[PDB]
Amino acid sequence: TAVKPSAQVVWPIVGQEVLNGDVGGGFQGVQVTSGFFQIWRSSGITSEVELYWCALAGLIMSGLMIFAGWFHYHKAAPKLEWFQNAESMLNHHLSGLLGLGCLSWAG
Amino acid sequence: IRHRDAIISHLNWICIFLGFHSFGLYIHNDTMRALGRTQDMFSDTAIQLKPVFAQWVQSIHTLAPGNTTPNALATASYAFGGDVVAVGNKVAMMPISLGTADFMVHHI
Amino acid sequence: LTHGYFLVGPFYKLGPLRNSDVALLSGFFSALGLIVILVACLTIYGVVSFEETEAKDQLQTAKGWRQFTSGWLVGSVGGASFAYILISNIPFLQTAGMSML
Amino acid sequence: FSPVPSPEGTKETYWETKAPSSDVLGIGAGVSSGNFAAASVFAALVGGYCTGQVIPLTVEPNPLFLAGSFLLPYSWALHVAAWIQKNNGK
Amino acid sequence: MTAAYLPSILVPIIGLIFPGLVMAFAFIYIEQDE
Amino acid sequence: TKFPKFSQALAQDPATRRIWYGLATAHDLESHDGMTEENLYQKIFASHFGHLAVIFLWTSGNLFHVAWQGNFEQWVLNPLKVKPIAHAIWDPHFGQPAVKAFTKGGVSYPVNIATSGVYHWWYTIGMRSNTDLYAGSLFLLFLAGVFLFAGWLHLQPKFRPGLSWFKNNESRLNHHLSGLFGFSSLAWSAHLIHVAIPEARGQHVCWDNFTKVAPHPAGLQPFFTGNWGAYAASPDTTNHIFGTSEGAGTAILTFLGGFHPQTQALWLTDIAHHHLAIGVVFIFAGHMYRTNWGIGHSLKEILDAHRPPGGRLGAGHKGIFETLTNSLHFQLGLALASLGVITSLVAQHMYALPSYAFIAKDYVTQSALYTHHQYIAGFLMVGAFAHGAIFFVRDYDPEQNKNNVLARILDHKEAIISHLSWVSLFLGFHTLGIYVHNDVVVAFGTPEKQILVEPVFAQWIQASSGKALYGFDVLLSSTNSVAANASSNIWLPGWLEAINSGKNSLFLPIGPGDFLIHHAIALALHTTTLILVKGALDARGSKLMPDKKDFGYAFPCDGPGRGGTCDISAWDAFYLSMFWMLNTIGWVTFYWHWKHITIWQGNAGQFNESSTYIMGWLRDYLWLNSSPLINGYNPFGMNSLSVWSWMFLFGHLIWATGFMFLISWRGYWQELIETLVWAHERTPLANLVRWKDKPVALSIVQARLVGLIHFTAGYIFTYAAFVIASTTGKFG
Amino acid sequence: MISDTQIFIALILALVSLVLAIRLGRALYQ
Amino acid sequence: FGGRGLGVTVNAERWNGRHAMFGIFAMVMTSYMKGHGLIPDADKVLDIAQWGPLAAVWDGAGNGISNERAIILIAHVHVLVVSVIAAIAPFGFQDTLVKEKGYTPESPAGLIPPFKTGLTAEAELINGRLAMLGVISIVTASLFTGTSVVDTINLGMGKILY
Ligand code: CLA
Ligand code: CLA
Ligand code: CLA
Ligand code: CLA
Ligand code: CLA
Ligand SMILES: CC1=CCCC(C)(C)[C@H]1/C=C/C(C)=C/C=C/C(C)=C/C=C/C=C(C)/C=C/C=C(C)/C=C/C1=C(C)CCCC1(C)C
Ligand SMILES: CC1=C(C/C=C(\C)CCC[C@H](C)CCC[C@H](C)CCCC(C)C)C(=O)c2ccccc2C1=O
Repeated sequence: TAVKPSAQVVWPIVGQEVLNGDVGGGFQGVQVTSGFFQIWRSSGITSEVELYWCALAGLIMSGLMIFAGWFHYHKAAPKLEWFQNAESMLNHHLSGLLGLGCLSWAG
Repeated sequence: IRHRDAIISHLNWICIFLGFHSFGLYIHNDTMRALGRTQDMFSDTAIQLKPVFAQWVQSIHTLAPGNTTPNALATASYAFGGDVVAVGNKVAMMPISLGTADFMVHHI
Repeated sequence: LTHGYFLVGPFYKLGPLRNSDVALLSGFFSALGLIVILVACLTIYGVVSFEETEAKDQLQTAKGWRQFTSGWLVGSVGGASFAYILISNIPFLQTAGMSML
Repeated sequence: FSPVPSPEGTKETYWETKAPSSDVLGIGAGVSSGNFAAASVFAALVGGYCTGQVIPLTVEPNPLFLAGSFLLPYSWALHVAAWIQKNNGK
Repeated sequence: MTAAYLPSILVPIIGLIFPGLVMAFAFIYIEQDE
Repeated sequence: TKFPKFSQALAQDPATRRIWYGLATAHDLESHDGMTEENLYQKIFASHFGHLAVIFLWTSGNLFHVAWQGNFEQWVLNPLKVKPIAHAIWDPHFGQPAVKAFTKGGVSYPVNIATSGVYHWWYTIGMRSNTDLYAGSLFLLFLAGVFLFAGWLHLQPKFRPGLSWFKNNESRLNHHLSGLFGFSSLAWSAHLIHVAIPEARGQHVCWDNFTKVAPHPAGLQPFFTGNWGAYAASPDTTNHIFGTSEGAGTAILTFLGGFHPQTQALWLTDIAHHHLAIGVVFIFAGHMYRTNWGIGHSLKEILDAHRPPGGRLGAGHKGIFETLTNSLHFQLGLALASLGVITSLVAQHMYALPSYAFIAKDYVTQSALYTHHQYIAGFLMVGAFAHGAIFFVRDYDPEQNKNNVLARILDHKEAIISHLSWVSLFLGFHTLGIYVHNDVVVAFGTPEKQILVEPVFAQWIQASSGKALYGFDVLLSSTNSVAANASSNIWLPGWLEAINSGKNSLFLPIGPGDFLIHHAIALALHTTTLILVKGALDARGSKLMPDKKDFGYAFPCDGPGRGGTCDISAWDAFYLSMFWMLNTIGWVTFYWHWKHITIWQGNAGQFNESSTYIMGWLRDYLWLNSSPLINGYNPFGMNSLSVWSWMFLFGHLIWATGFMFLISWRGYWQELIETLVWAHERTPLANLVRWKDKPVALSIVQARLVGLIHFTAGYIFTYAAFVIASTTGKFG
Repeated sequence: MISDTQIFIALILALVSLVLAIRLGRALYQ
Repeated sequence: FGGRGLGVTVNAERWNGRHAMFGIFAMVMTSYMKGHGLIPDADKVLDIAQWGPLAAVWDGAGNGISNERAIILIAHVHVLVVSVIAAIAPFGFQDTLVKEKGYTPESPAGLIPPFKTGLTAEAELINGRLAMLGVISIVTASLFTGTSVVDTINLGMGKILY
């Protein structure tokens, strides 16, 4: 209730370091309004080390998605009859994507 | 597609009716306030446009804990009514009352 | 008769002199002013829309439109006058039914 | 689109030669180039002298000096007329 | 103001009757075949 | 089916387009069916008499309403304290707070306070009572009737002039220079000498006594002796109280220079001697051209002879005389360009050298008059180029103009347009770049890194006229110069006092903010000129539409082929330049008004410091001065600035409504209107009523015009509300 | 001040101007 | 257009004449009526609090219409409403203000119509011309003499009224 969230620091170049205002907690930076701090506290992060592991998990997932897009266009591309499965896709996206996702988050 | 003229003509009429009877209330109020006639305005003090349906729905949601949601302890949101929630001497949430201004901007 | 009767009410309840004791007088006269303007609109429509022919029993003829305009003005002032009489005498109509509470 | 009137005595004054025809001088079409050149020098000196005598202008000036000072711009038109007549062989 | 009754006579006529009359007669004139 | 009686193509249109197009084309008599040149010139002559009568009726009406309802007699006693009344208010929509709030002026009725300056003008020229204002209003009513009758008379068969009369340029020029310009300037000198100056000195002179009251004690005998300087002796003292006999002199023709010290206006004897000298010079000018007695010049001969022998102008001005006399659009373009320059001179010279007594102390009037005449100037300047484009499309004949100045303009039009494009970009890139530079640098807390250019060239011109503020010591500022010594006897003592007091608007002090805004004005002038010039020179043809002259001045487009041809007509370049004219007059009047209100507080440093970046213009001019205007009514009451507060919002509304016509186009609206036509035909009790004209969407050109009118009207109404209410509310 | 009779003189001359304005407008209209 | 019996026609002559005769009667009646003070509270100034801004006049004292003007105005509003209803919905036998346009115009009377002492069109037209002439005469007489129109009518009729 006293420190203002700030996760962006500017370089000193043309006098622009005036944007590193006094947000509190012995820190100077641009005040951020995306609500990430409150998300992290609700997650129970409590330290910067766990934020480094989350950043690495995002980087690993990003590499896996760009690999999968390459693989599924250039190596293993599904035929049209695979995409034209609306019942199967809905079964997996309701049960699997949403239900397991909610269940794992609840855990 | 075979009755799109009936659809677009009825929608067009609704948009004309609703622009006249929403934004024209604002134009009526600007003119009356400019003319010194504050008793001829659509306001709480003068002629009242009361959002009775929304106020009634707020009443229902404030009465719901223990009544129509019996195992609830508090309301879903304090915006509907109830206490003022204060954290670090700042208001978290408190009831958002609806008046003539709320009726007008909802029809806008 | 129909249109003149309902015209009196909005002018009387919501007009500028509504909180005065001349509210019904002002409302009737406002209804009268609207009636006269609308009769002018009906007459000019008849002048520019219909050629002169002997047929007079249809609405969309020159004489039939002039008859309809004559009847509409008489009935409209009559219905406004009737509404004036009813509101003048009955305290229920002067309020919105609020006399009962 | 309709005939455009010009006053009687309007003549052709368009020239593509070295000098315009002497008709461009109006009433001065018959004056010689020596007479324009000498009048131009005379008018320039008298106009400059009269102008110089009244450069500090006062509430009461000599009126003749004022009128004589108008000879300086008139001398410019006179030496232009002298060049026109000398190049027309007059 | 001298002749103070004049605004209360002329302003309703000029502002309401004069446009109502020119609108009515202009409407008739612009919509006649002959 | 008969309203556009001048157009058979419009009178057979079955849509609502016939009414719109018939009204918008009514005054374009050249395009009307069966128009000859004889009948065209005679209708123009009569409708010029009708316009003149309209102007005299407007002036008589302003005089009448001030005589009847104003406080001219109270204002004349105490002109700096009383607020002039324009006319009374009778509005049955008013409440009693509004009736009470507008009851200013020392009278018992609601009133508008006049911003036109007519009180100061009528006071300075002699008017003192309500009864001579009323006498003047009856005279103008009579003159209006006389010119209405003259217009009707010159349409009668024996009194209809021939085309040979209408094209007698020589006679018209002689009479308009020596009589309309020169003699009326001489007669206005007579009015000032005989009436205005005696009544500035306490002595009433009217029609009842003016033949027995001499303007000068000596009296028309020094004139007939050459002792003309006897009329300049004993001018008004610096202790003169205007309107009274105290401190008054006897001179009638002086050249003192500077301002009357109490009225802060130019001396009336300087104004009388100005009009005497202007009258004599213009009467001399009006003997140049030959009419009937063999002396003078032929205009055709002068144009034909001015071909430089080096050949750089081609055939020169040969054939120009025929084109100008035949073309009325060429005449309109010259008249409008000329008139536009004068009304800009009127705006610039009347705020710096005011002529009316007690004016310049009224800030609202000074602001309103400057803004009014600059907007009139911008409209006149756009119209001159528009009618030059109409000239090229409609009246220009390339075979009568072989190798003229006109044809050679069309031969290097690409060079002119490309150079105008360069100068506009060169000004725009760097003026916007310096402004944005200053903005970022001030925003980062470092205003000492701003690029602040001193306007030394204009400061040097000010010093050349005697301004002793920048230490330049040149010409009049230099005490021992040929320039200063030549005028030491006459204008120099008074003028130096006027220009070196910091209490007027003669040669206002300038700095870096004035440099930056002058460069922005230059960019706006070049860009507005580029669109108007490009419109005139590409009017006849281009590469997209090489046969553009066969289609006219105003056509929608040439269709979606060749890549798309929206806004390709010369009319569309008028349309596009109207936004740039509005932008230009906006930058000019914003500059004038901010510099003047900051000087009027005594806080010129607020303009000096905030004008060099754009946030200074946003917060210290628009936002700071908005507050008295937007509080004209509020939930706590209202005052007499409520009407401007309403007009302000009114202006914001119309402007935004213009966007609807400019952004959304015809095809959408025609499909909506077809669904409404279906709904009317199918709805019972309503299909008894039928249209005579088929409802259609507005045309492409008409919608451009409707959006332009709404945009322009919103621009004018918003700025007028701001400039009047902010100056009134602040009083400074 | 202005009397009402003077206002009535102004209204008479403005009426004469209205009649001449109609006659000029009809001549222009043909 | 003007072929409906409007303009300088004998129909317009007759209609204006009838109105002028009623107007002479109305001017005589209001002069007699306010001479004896039978218009109630004639000097009492109407209040904007009851009637709104239409009652305001801006004469320096009182700033409102008097009751006498209002009462006379309402009397003429009565006959205007009758007038409009008779113009748009006339009687079966009544002469109409607006003609069919296919009608044949009445023959213009001339210098003086034939003298018919009955309830005739000649008597109506003679008296109508005379009353219109009376309207103009009374107006100009009142304007030059300086007196009010009511006092002018009383003096012209010889102070019978008051
Ligand atoms: C349980 C099965 C399952 C799951 C989880 C998904 C999940 C998804 N599918 Mg679907 N899909 C399925 C089966 C499944 N699919 C089947 C059977 C078919 C054939 C009919 C399809 C056909 C299909 C198409 C055609 C498309 C998708 C798309 C998508 C993605 C939607 C965008 C989004 O919200 O991603 C963001 C949300 C996330 C949660 C990101 C998660 C990334 C991984 C892949 C989730 C699963 C990881 C793994 C199971 C978890 C291990 C947990 C462990 C640590 C304990 C999402 C990753 C769309 C897409 O974006 O393609 C890439 C798309 O276009 N799917
Ligand atoms: C301030 C700007 C403005 C305004 C007033 C409008 C107004 C309107 N637009 Mg437009 N529009 C705008 C900007 C604006 N637009 C812009 C910038 C775009 C660009 C993309 C468009 C694009 C657009 C489209 C594409 C559509 C509209 C539609 C509409 C209409 C909505 C229906 C309605 O409210 O009727 C009621 C009218 C109003 C609220 C206007 C104000 C009237 C108030 C009440 C005062 C009335 C005063 C009264 C008439 C005075 C009478 C006396 C006087 C004559 C003397 C209405 C005509 C839609 C339409 O036509 O559907 C119906 C539609 O499809 N507009
Ligand atoms: C241009 C000048 C003008 C004038 C003088 C008036 C005058 C008036 N208006 Mg306003 N009005 C105008 C323009 C004008 N209007 C415009 C342009 C608009 C659109 C924005 C409005 C919209 C408007 C509204 C919405 C209202 C008024 C009202 C009023 C009345 C004032 C309130 C009062 O005291 O009630 C006393 C009023 C009466 C007792 C009724 C008067 C009825 C008249 C006298 C009958 C006349 C017959 C008719 C005109 C026949 C004419 C035919 C044709 C030739 C014109 C008053 C009659 C109010 C009103 O109607 O009051 C009821 C009201 O509610 N006005
Ligand atoms: C703020 C509004 C605005 C601005 C800046 C401009 C700017 C311009 N107009 Mg336009 N115009 C506008 C509104 C505006 N107009 C409107 C409302 C109209 C009415 C329809 C017009 C109508 C109009 C016409 C008809 C004409 C112009 C012309 C011009 C040019 C004149 C000034 C000049 O030559 O150099 C000024 C140059 C600039 C202001 C460019 C700015 C520099 C930029 C921003 C560089 C930044 C690069 C940046 C890194 C990019 C970031 C991208 C990001 C994705 C990374 C210029 C391009 C004329 C023209 O083209 O002349 C050649 C012309 O003929 N304009
Ligand atoms: C086309 C460009 C252009 C235009 C339209 C104007 C227009 C104007 N200037 Mg600006 N000015 C310009 C360029 C321009 N200037 C440049 C490049 C400089 C040098 C920084 C200045 C410096 C300047 C000063 C100091 C003042 C003005 C002022 C003014 C106004 C009065 C007229 C005047 O003094 O002309 C000035 C005209 C020129 C300087 C001619 C420029 C023409 C060339 C083609 C421009 C390019 C030159 C080039 C880039 C330099 C060569 C290289 C060099 C560095 C070695 C007017 C608004 C005065 C004013 O009233 O301010 C309020 C004033 O006091 N100007
Ligand atoms: C734009 C326009 C269109 C077409 C082209 C155009 C013509 C060139 C142009 C011009 C337009 C122009 C110039 C339009 C000009 C319009 C004008 C001047 C209108 C004036 C109207 C005055 C009236 C109605 C006053 C009437 C007074 C009365 C009846 C008082 C009477 C009386 C009182 C009470 C007292 C005295 C006695 C009586 C007599 C009884
Ligand atoms: C709103 C809109 C319409 C619809 C607008 C219509 C149909 C105008 C109808 C408005 C009413 C019917 C009349 C307007 C009345 C005005 C208040 C002025 C009347 C005339 C005075 C000048 C006397 C178009 O047709 C259109 C066409 C092309 C580009 C943009 C647009 C566009 O934006």
